Amino acid sequence: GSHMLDQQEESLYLWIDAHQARVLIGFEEDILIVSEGKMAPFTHDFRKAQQRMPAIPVNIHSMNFTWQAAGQAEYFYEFLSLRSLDKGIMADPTVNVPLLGTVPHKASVVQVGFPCLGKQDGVAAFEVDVIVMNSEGNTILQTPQNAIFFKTCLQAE
Repeated sequence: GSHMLDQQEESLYLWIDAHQARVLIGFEEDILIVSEGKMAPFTHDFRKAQQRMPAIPVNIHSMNFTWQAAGQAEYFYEFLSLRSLDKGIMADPTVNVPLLGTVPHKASVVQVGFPCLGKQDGVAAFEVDVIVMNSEGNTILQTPQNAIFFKTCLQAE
């Protein structure tokens, strides 16, 4: 509470970390989603056929995502959407964290697990959308609705 606009630490960062992409094709590819809350138009590429984001093979059980705040700025998050969309190639996506929480200044990994029901062979889809608020509950950052992935399963029972 202050002079004209001060200079303090940055806003929320969220990227899909490259370590996971190695497990996808032995090649390493990061994808920056949210940089200082100033989110890139990443959602076009995310839902478009990208080299690495949509199509996931049966072999990948889980993906990783990585996020953080800057120094004193812990953002609060809550998962609006995280669910499958298929019928035959049906699965249920899961997260390595609670459905709500905070984004910490500490670069922290969030695994996303994809147990498939192993019934029909093909490619199922799943939706994700997450909102972000300050600790009082005031919404401030919101994922745009299009973040959909595609997980290739085969029959196994």
